[PDB]
Amino acid sequence: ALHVPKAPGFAQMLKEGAKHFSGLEEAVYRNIQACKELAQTTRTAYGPNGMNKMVINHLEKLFVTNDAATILRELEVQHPAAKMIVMASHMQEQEVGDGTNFVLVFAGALLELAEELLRIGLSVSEVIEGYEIACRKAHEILPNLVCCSAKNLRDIDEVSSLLRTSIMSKQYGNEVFLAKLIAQACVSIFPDSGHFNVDNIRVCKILGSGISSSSVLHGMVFKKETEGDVTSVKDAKIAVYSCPFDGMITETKGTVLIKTAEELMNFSKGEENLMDAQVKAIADTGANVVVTGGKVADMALHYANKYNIMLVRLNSKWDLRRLCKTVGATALPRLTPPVLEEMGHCDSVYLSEVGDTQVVVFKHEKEDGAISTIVLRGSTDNLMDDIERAVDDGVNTFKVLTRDKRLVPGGGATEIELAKQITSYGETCPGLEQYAIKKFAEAFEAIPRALAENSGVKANEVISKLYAVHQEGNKNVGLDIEAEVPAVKDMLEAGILDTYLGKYWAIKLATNAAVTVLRVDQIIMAKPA
Amino acid sequence: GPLSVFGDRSTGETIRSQNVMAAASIANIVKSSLGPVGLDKMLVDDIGDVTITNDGATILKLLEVEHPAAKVLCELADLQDKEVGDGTTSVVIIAAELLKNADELVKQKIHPTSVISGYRLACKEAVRYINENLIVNTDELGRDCLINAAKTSMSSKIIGINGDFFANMVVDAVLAIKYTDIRGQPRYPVNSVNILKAHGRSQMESMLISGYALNCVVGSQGMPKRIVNAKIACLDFSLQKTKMKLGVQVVITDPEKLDQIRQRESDITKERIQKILATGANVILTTGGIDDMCLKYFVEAGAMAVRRVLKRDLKRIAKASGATILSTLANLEGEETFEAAMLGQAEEVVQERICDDELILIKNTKARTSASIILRGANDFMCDEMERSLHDALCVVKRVLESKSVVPGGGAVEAALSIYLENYATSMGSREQLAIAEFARSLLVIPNTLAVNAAQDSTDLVAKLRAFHNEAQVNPERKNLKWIGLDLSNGKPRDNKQAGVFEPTIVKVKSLKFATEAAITILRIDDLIKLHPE
Amino acid sequence: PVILLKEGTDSSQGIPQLVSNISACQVIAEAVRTTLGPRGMDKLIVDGRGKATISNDGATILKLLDVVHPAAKTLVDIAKSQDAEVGDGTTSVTLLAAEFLKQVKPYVEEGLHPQIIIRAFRTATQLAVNKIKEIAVTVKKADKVEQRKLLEKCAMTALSSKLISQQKAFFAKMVVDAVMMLDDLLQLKMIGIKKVQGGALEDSQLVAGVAFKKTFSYAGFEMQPKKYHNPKIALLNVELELKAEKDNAEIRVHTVEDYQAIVDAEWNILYDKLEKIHHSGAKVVLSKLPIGDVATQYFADRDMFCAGRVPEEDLKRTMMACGGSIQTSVNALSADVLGRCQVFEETQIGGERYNFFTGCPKAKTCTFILRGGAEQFMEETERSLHDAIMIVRRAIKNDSVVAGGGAIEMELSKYLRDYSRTIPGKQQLLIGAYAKALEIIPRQLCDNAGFDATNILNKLRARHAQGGTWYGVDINNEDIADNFEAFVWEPAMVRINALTAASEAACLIVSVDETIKNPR
Ligand SMILES: Nc1ncnc2c1ncn2[C@@H]1O[C@H](COP(=O)(O)OP(=O)(O)O)[C@@H](O)[C@H]1O
Ligand SMILES: Nc1ncnc2c1ncn2[C@@H]1O[C@H](COP(=O)(O)OP(=O)(O)O)[C@@H](O)[C@H]1O
Ligand SMILES: Nc1ncnc2c1ncn2[C@@H]1O[C@H](COP(=O)(O)OP(=O)(O)O)[C@@H](O)[C@H]1O
Ligand SMILES: [Mg+2]
Ligand SMILES: [Mg+2]
Ligand SMILES: [Mg+2]
Repeated sequence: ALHVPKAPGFAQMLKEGAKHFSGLEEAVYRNIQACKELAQTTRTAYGPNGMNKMVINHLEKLFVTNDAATILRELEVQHPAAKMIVMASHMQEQEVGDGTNFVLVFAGALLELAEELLRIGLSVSEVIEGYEIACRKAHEILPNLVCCSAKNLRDIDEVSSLLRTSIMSKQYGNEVFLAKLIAQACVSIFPDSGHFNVDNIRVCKILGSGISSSSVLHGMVFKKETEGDVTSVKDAKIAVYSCPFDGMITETKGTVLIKTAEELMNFSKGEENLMDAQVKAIADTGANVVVTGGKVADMALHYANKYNIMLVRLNSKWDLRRLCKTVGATALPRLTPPVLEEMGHCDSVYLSEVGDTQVVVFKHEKEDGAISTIVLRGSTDNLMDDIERAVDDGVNTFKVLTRDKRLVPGGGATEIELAKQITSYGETCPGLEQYAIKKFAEAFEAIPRALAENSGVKANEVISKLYAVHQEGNKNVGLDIEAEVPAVKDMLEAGILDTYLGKYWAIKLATNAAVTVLRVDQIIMAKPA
Repeated sequence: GPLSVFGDRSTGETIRSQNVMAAASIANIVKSSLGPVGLDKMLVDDIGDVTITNDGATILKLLEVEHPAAKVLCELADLQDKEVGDGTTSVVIIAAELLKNADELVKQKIHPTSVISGYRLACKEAVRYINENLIVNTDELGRDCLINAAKTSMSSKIIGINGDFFANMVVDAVLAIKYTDIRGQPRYPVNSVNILKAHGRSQMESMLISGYALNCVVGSQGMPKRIVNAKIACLDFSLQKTKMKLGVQVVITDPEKLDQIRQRESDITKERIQKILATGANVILTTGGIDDMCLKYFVEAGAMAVRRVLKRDLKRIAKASGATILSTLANLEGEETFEAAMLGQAEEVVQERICDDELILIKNTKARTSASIILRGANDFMCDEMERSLHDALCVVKRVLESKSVVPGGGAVEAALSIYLENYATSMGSREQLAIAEFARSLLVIPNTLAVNAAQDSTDLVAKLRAFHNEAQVNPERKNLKWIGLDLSNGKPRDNKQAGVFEPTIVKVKSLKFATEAAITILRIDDLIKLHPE
Repeated sequence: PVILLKEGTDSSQGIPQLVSNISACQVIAEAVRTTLGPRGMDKLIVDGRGKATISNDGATILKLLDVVHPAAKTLVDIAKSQDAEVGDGTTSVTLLAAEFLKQVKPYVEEGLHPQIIIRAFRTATQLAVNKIKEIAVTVKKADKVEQRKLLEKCAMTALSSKLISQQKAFFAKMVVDAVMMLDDLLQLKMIGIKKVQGGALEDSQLVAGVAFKKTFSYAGFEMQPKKYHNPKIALLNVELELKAEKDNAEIRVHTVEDYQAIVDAEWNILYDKLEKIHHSGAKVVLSKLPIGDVATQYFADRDMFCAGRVPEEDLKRTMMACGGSIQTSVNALSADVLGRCQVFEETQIGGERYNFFTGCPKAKTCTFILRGGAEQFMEETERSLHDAIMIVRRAIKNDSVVAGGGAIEMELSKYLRDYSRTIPGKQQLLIGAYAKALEIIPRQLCDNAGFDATNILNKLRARHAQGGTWYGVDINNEDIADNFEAFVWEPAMVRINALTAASEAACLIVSVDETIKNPR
């Protein structure tokens, strides 16, 4: 009697390296513990006082950021329930662009409180019922917590004040500069129609100087050089070709069949005369700049130099398309001269040297266009990548405001008001659902708690102050990070605001992820290949 | 290369940085166990053997240190524990911080001799300034001074909140083992208080025994387990069937002698036991063994015999009861006798059942008062940590009673010394001046660490402390500010002399002297030759 | 049962992680400390292949160190960024960043919030940057003799740390002539730097023209002449040799007369190209593409010079110097597309043969020809000249000068001490630490020189508070001096970017609170 044998049935028929977990203890509680560990890995990065993390992935690439979704992507999350919470966070990133850390924090809190409720004696079904009804109540409530609205997205000061909050959590020290830049870019590329595309905001990261030397450019920048002798143009007449800058050849095998010394003597002269004719037709359309998506031939380059045309070679097709959008041109698959409509224009096209890097700039002078570039300067590539992520946050906030212009107070004010109202709803709801409603409410407290802990103050006093002020009636009051002691202030009057849609989607996705993790009861992992 | 030594060689800033790194490692191990908000550590001995502790000396003894400059600080903590009994963590922290700042100066190319001269000057003047300005007489303060010193030592230990009661126990025990000898000087010989551990009832259920507690039991179950008017015989010889010594042989050539010789082998011990019992001895403690044949004599007499008692326990029971430890029943007349004057006395001797075990209690001994303490906790880990903490408290009370001076705690002394020495450095040279300023600044690592462990703003708190102490040293009307230190339960300075946060002067003085000696020894090293083993 | 992360994930978190990051940065700084200043030393690093690189340049040294610490990679990165944006200050930036970190290490250990520290760093950086822009000396005369003196002094300063310091007046004059003959873009590809082993530093030279090494000549190249006194120069991208007229070309004949016609046709194609080149009047012919033996001998018979496989960069420099255009076709060889110089020659320079185009008055190009006794000697000479050249370019575009020897650092440290003594008291300590950190530059100068940095820094702190802003370390006298009068000049942007990069790196490193290494 010195060995316990596998029980007859599934335990014996299970494969060698496979695992099977069943029940509250082996499955539910272990999943909740994993999600809790995940939320703890990302909690200290939440908010303006949130700290950065230095993640090294399996490829030894370095990420310095406090962006939750980025940290999650670069982590090797291997527990399946944590993977599910990460999927929720990435869905938040896809739908909204900001709020991934809210999703993580809130999901982890819901799951911890769900474990506590299961221990006190509620069933996963009742917990899920209460969580769903409380998410519905939160969605019913949030529209009433909306405090302000944008009222204009063509301005540059209002848009900066609106994007500052989203670009403050990331890059707290320097946020007025970044909000100015991102507002300039967003309103440059904002068309008279209410549709806004975030891919039309381009970001060029050039080593050298620092974040205060960054700038916006109404146009495009390419870390390229020019193929020919011309480097500058002041009234660009750009002609864009998706084809190479070479003589067209057959898609079927072509052979030069010579049968006479005369044909042999004349073939190459005829080729160059053909090239000269092609490029001269292009130059005579007025084009002073040619942009080819393919290669350039030496003879064609020769004749472009002869006829004073700036030649640019863009390897990428997305780059070619975006340049076409920028200049108002059409990519021609043939080397035929462009018509007056197929041509593009720029107030200037020139080659410059930003730092060590050489760049070709298609710059409009007008304060508008279809594409704008943000040239990010910085002393480190990692710093510039973090600032690009902050730019992405600001741009996605602008898009969220184009979709829905409503705003809720930040710094935990909406979360505290939600917690209060949902607690008041659970106190009226009889039956075992009230426990889960009240825990769903208490989960919101995790947001101001995380903000306070990262601010460097006592979260319990901060939360007590917030509850007291929201009981006295102020729904726009949240915590003040610019205070060494626990403090609170009017989030609206301070200008710290979140997006109604951001909160909506974050709450929905966090609740759905928690509820799925709870709905799991048995786990049958396979042998890790 | 040119030097053919069969080993490695570190030289210059390399070895200096290494020494400082080692010292820092040792100090960072223990920094988290400093002050009323410090926390304890687990230590696992590669077999699952567990040790809970806050005592820095214990921690550094249990650790397996490889670097010699770190072995130095471990030995420093050991020496502080031997000579004082408290300060084993503060001394290590201070030595490491002195090393850090002094190596910073040596990097700035202040000569290590100059740093060492400045450190020695600052140590001397800090000791003088303490002795002249920061001491309080325990005579002016009374007995609550002893209670407060014990409670201060017990803060940071697992007998902290129960300090209100453990301090009374410690003070009563040290006053009980107080004895005056020739030269009429009062002596408090701790390590004569016996400390036994028995997991079980709560800490509050720990007992102070007016008398003595013996980790022994009676030798025979037929013997009584309680005696009231105990006449005690302490023997340093064994009560067994007598065997002729090595140079003595029995060679029989007349079988008629074998019976009497064999019977004599037992009758000798029988006669010794009868002589002992004839005087009235009902309790017989022995360092040696007691055969069953002898235990039967004790049983029939109604006496309590105890065997394999420890020599030190026996010495203490003898001193406490009035008995004389006998290595032999032999007088100056060439005979064998046992006088009733060689007996000791006690108002009771009982075998008490503590938890699942049994021990012996000798209660109310005359000719002296003695003290034992049975610590009662939840398991052996708690009991061992309580023993160590209680040893610290006993040593502290002993120092307070020997030297009647105390100083305030909570970084009060270190803040005052930082102020005074940063002002005093201005007079002594120009580079020794920097060395003295760095000594002063190093002293602040104690309140800094206290606040860090309390999870408070170390910068603000220590700045407020230094402001108070500067006001005290520049305004003669506010000299009572010297007594201000940290209140780590609220993160606010406080008059620690009125709060009762007292330390024996000897603690801080010896801490400073030993830390300075260690720092000087480590700083004197500018090369290292580590020979490859054979 | 199931772990959150992959087995092998190494997570360092908290105050120990931050202190360790600072210590790694201290290591990286130590690795370059001794290269700072006129008494600075060079470092020898060796690769796995066994090839050694010898450099005083901090960016180079740190690129060569295989740094893997995530926090210490940041110093390498900011040294790269400094070399990019300025071209000088690479050691200073690393020293400053590490010293900021060292200065805040005590507070970090004592629980100071990194946000507070980074706020102080940002504040002090903005203050010091504005103060540099304020006290920087900008001569408002736009005079050419004084602007050449200014560039010459800035270049001598940038060179007073290298193995060419004993020829720094020579090399500074050459660097200034070089960057003053360039076009508006001041492109580095327009300055050629040849390294010819053999010869002395003073034997190095600048050619107001272009020069490049002889390129795989065929037979008849020795029959060609090697000096021309007013040549016209044909710059071509043309393969001049008997070749398949095209790779997808196939001749098909059914007659021996047609066969012979085809042979003669190939020959006539080549000969017509060569005859056009000959009739353009060009006595020198350069092709980015090969020039065969037939063409070589043709030109030798016509007493012309030909060089094929010329590198593209040397061709573009020849173009910018002589004043023609590069031709893929030889059918329009006009005097507008031909190039011209007053002298062309092929001479021997230390074991190699070099073609010199000299006498170009319209030259927007120059070629450095550096001599020396070792590959790495010449490479570090090139790096020194690159420092000087980048300095001269930045100065040309913004002649705003401060003084060196630690003068500017002592002035900013004084100013920031003053500012810190006027603020609440938490930022006071941190900005005072910033100030104390700025003193690492004169301290390291004195250290590398073998002085008592302590007495010299006392003297400097005294002289900067008595009135006087350009007082710094005097190295040859082991004392202090007005470095602006001693002409230890440094473009203001150098130190501006140094402070910016160092402060940004320090803020980043101090903002990181956790490091998570995934298993590979
Ligand atoms: N100045 C501020 N004061 C208080 N809270 C702020 C401030 N700026 C941003 N926040 C809060 O930080 C939170 C978002 O921080 P972030 O780390 O970006 O999380 P998420 O990834 O969920 O957007 C929100 O609750 C927002 O209100
Ligand atoms: N009640 C208290 N308030 C503030 N400080 C205290 C208090 N009790 C003890 N301390 C301080 O804790 C420090 C170290 O205590 P501890 O770690 O227990 O012993 P040691 O370090 O002497 O081995 C001393 O400087 C002491 O002054
Ligand atoms: N002749 C000189 N006397 C004193 N200091 C000098 C002199 N020349 C340069 N320096 C100082 O040395 C530093 C630059 O040394 P170097 O290592 O060459 O430059 P960097 O490290 O900035 O690339 C600057 O502080 C500069 O002012
Ligand atoms: Mg955000
Ligand atoms: Mg103690
Ligand atoms: Mg330099």
